[PDB]
Amino acid sequence: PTYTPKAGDTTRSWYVIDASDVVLGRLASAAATLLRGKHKPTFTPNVDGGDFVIVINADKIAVSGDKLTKKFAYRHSGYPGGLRKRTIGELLEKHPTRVVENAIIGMLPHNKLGRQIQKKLKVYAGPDHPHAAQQPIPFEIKQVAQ
Amino acid sequence: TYAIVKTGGKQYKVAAGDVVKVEKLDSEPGASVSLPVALVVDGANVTSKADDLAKVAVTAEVLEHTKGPKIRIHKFKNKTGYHKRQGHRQQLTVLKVTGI
Amino acid sequence: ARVKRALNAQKKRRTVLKASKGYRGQRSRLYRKAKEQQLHSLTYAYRDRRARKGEFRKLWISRINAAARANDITYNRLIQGLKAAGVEVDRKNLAELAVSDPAAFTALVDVARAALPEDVNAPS
Amino acid sequence: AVPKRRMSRANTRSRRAQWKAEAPGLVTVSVAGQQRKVPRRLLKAARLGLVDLD
Amino acid sequence: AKRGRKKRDRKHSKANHGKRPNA
RNA sequence: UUGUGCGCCGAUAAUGUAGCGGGGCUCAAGCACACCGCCGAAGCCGCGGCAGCCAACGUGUUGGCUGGGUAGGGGAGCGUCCUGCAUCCGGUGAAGCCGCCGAGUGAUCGAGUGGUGGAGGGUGUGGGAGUGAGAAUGCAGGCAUGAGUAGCGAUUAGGCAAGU
RNA sequence: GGGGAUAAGCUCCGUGCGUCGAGAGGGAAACAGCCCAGAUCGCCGGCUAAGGCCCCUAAGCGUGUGCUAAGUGGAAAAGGAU
RNA sequence: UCAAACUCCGUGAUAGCUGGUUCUCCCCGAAAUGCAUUUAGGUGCAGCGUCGCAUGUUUCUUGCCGGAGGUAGAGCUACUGG
RNA sequence: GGAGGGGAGUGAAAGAGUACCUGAAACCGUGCGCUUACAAUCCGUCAGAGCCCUCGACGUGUCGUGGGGUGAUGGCGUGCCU
Repeated sequence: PTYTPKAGDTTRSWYVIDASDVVLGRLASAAATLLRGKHKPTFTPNVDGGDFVIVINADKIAVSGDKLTKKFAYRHSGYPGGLRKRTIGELLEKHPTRVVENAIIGMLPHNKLGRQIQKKLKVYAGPDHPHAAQQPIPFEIKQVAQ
Repeated sequence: TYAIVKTGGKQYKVAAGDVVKVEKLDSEPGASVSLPVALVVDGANVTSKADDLAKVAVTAEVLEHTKGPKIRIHKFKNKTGYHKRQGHRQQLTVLKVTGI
Repeated sequence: ARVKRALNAQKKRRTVLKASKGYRGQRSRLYRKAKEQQLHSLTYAYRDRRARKGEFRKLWISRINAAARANDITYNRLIQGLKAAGVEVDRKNLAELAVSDPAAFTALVDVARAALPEDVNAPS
Repeated sequence: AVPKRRMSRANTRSRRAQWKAEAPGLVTVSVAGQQRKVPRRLLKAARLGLVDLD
Repeated sequence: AKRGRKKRDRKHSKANHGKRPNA
C-alpha cells in the first residue's frame, strides 16, 4: 500500500519571498506551489502540508505592459448595478497587499481545503515582517534546467 | 536490506519476513518459489544493472491460496432497460519472503 | 394452485435494503428508492475501479516529480534517463523510495543523470 | 399555494424541535409549616392562602 | 445574434478539428 | 512602387466582469519553422479468472479467434405453490419473522448457526401452474409531508357571590 | 445538388461516407451526431492515440533562430492608414 | 346531469388511439428505405435481424485485362440559343 | 375519580390478560458509539486522517494475509419508467 500521512507526520517551515521587482504572475505561481506543499515528496491531495509563505516588499512588484492601467479588478455587491471596478494602479496605491493576495488566491484549489491553505500565507507591504521569531528561510525563484 | 520483486506483472517491495499477496501461482502450499528482482538495496548501496539483478533472486514460501474481496457488478443504462449482473472473486496466493 | 407472492418477493427486498444501509434519508429505508440507488452505486463503483488505477498512478508521479526536483532533475528527464539506463522500477516503488528512504532515490537519480545524452536537444 | 415537495426528515425535525415549552421558575414557600414550591409570581398570594396547593 | 455566432465559432477549436454537431 | 509575415481603425445593448474556463502571461505562459522528453483512455502489452465458435487429439484437456448493445431471435437456469413415487428431519421444537458468520458467474444459497415461535417440513426424480410488480392520474388497508399550521360556523355581551 | 435570398439548428435528394439512434472510456470548460478509441472480469504494473506539459491540473516559467506592442493571442465586413 | 333523463340488460360494446405487462445469465442483432394503399402517426409485400436445413468461398479486398457512358473540365465558322 | 398499571396468583407459557396465535414494513420514540454551526451536497462512489468495538500474536501497549460502525478532507458524478 502507498504511504499516506498519519496524525503527526506533517511538518511546517517558514519561507519569505522578496516580492521586489518580481513579475506578479511568476511570484504567485511560486507561492501557490509552496502553499500547497507540492515541493515535498510526501504530497497528498487531501492533506495539506504546505509551508507558511511570507511575502515581503509586496508593493514594489512589477507588472508588465499596460496592465497597470488597463487591467481591472471587478467586484459585485449583489445589489442591482453594484459592479464596481478598480484598475490595478489604483488597487496598488490604496492597499498594495491585495494585488498579490488575489493573484495567489486564484491559483489555489477553490474547495474547502484551499480555504484552509490561505491561513498559511502572510503578505506584507513593507520590507519588514513581524514573524522574525519563526525564522523564515529566505526563498528565491529558480528553474531546474532540463 | 530490501528488494523489489517482479511477479504477476507487478513489482512488490519486500524484505526478509514480509507477507505479500500476489496473483495465483502453480505451487502447492508449503512449497518454496524463486522470483526475479527489479532492484536491491543493501544498506547504502543500490544494485540496478540488469546483469547483477539476473544473478540474484528472491526466495519465498507459499503460505496458502486465498480469494479476494467479492466484486458485484451491475451494469446499467437508463431509458433502455439494460441490466447485467455478474460477480467476481480473484484467486490470490500469499507468500512469505524468507531470504534474498 | 394460487400462489401468494410474499415468500418469493420478500427475498430481493432484504438484499437491497441490507446492502443499502448507511445511506442518507429515504435511500436507506424504502426498497423502491433504495433500488434506485443501488443502480447508481454499482455503476459508480465499476467506473471508479477503472479510474482508481489511473488516479493512483498519478499520485505517484506527483511524489516522484517533487523528489526529482529536489535533486535538481525534471521528472520527464528522470524517466528518460531511467529507461535508457536499464532501470525498470515502476512508478509505485519509485514513489515509495522517494518518500521512505531518500538515500536510494538519490542513487537512482545519479544513474539517470549519467545515462542521459550529452545534449538532450540533439536531433539524435 | 400548496407544498410542492415532501419535506425531508432533516427539515421536518429541525423546525419541529422549536415547538417546545419552558419550565416555570419555582421558589420555595412555607405554608402552614410545610415547604412547597410556587412560582415567584404567585408568591404573595400563597402566603395569604389564595393559592390552592394540592 | 450574439449566441448564434459564438456557437459556430467554437467549432474552430483544436480538439474539434473544424467540425461540430449542429454546426 | 511590387510581393509577402505579424499588427491598428472600421467595432456597436439591455441582471454581473462576460468574445481565454479562471488566475495570470509580452522576464510569453503569443505566433512560424526544426529538435528533445514526458503526461494521457475501459485502446495495446503483462499476470490471473470466466464464457461462445472452431481445431488438435482424447475417453475433456490444450490451443487459436471472439465476448458493447435497444426493438428482436435462439440456448440454459434461480425462486414460489399443488401433486406421483422414494427417502430423511420435527414438542429433545417444523414453518414463519429478526440477527451473526459466510457462499455462488446471476436469479439467489446456508441439512451453518443465535433469538422469537409452536406443528408441520427437506431432498431426488417426474406431472401441473391463479408462479416472480416500481410505475397503469391502477384497487383495498395502514401511515407520513403540509402541521401542532388553517379553522372552531355571523351581524346580541357578558359579569360577580355561593354550591355540587 | 434542387427549393430559399446560393438564410436558417430549414426542407427534399445521392454516397460499400461516419457517428448518434442502439455506445461506455479520453479530448472539445460544461456540450447524443465533432476528434481519438468499440467496455468479458480483476490488478496500488507498463507503452501510446486525439489533446496537452506556469498554478488550478497530470506532464516543459524545454532548446535554437526569428516576428508581435495590439492583451493581437483570447470574434467580423466594404474600406482608411508614413 | 339534458342538442334527447336515470337504472338494469346486449356487455368484458368497439377504438388505425394513450397508458400498463412482473426473475437471471450466455450468443447473435437490426430499421426509420422501395412499391401500393379511403393512404400518409395504420397495414401488405420487398429490403435489413435471428434459428434450422442445404450448398460450400461462390461473398469481400487488391493487381491485371475486356467493356459502355457523358458528369467535372473545356469548346463553339462544330449545332441551338445568348 | 376512573382508565390504566405494580406486586401476588392461575397457567407449560401472561414475549397467550377477553385491545388476546404467529406479529413483518411504512410511521413514531427512548438509550448508547462516531460525526456535524465558513458552508453550494441527484445525497453516492474511489482514496482517506481521527475516534469507538471486536479476533489473534506479542506486555504495561503494539502489529496483523485481520473484521466491523462512524466518517474530517480530496477526485469523479445530470433521479427511475414511458
